Amino acid sequence: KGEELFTGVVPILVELDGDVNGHKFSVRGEGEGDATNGKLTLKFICTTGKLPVPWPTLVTTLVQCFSRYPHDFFKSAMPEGYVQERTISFKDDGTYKTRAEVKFEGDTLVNRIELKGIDFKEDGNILGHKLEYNFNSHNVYITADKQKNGIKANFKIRHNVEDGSVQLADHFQQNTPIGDGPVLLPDNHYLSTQSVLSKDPNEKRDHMVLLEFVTAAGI
Ligand SMILES: [Cl-]
Ligand SMILES: [Cl-]
Ligand SMILES: [Cl-]
Ligand code: NA
Repeated sequence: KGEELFTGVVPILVELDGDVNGHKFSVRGEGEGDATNGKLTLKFICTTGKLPVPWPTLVTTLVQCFSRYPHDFFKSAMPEGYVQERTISFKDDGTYKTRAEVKFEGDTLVNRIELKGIDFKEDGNILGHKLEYNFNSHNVYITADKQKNGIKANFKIRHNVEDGSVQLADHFQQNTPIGDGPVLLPDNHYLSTQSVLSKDPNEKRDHMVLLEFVTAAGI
């Protein structure tokens, strides 16, 4: 039933409230997703001024229901949706804790996020804005989390640093349905995401334009 909500192009709205080392900020994003081709197109702005962290560190936080149709937990949870929570551990640096609700509100798929970052170095790669404006593709293994009627995933993200090094970000993820309704649990499978970051030449606010392709593969 939920998968039928994704037969065409679906409008997306994203809202994030963040606090990293006491630096508070908010983000709004808008665009669309197409599960037929696994394509996401979104623009995000910081609505509070300068973004105090690099845009690439927010990519994974800022809708896996759009993975290209190859049983899908993320789609079957809709329209009631799912909670997505992560801890992201930046090597030699701080950690993010995120909680989000992803659900339909009318025709729009809405991702509403709270993010708290702690224990960051003010001069490190994150708060010091030392990361390149790109995002390395990753193949993520999605597994059933039977004890919570949802899924889990653990994976590394490597952010390119402006000195040629990499900043590792260990991701720990758990998703659980919001509704009491039935949901499909997937076979363990991989999602390949490949991302292109760009700028809107007419946007004066701190912002990110994002194009992503998400494809699924079995075992
Ligand atoms: Cl604004
Ligand atoms: Cl800043
Ligand atoms: Cl950035
Ligand atoms: Na700032």
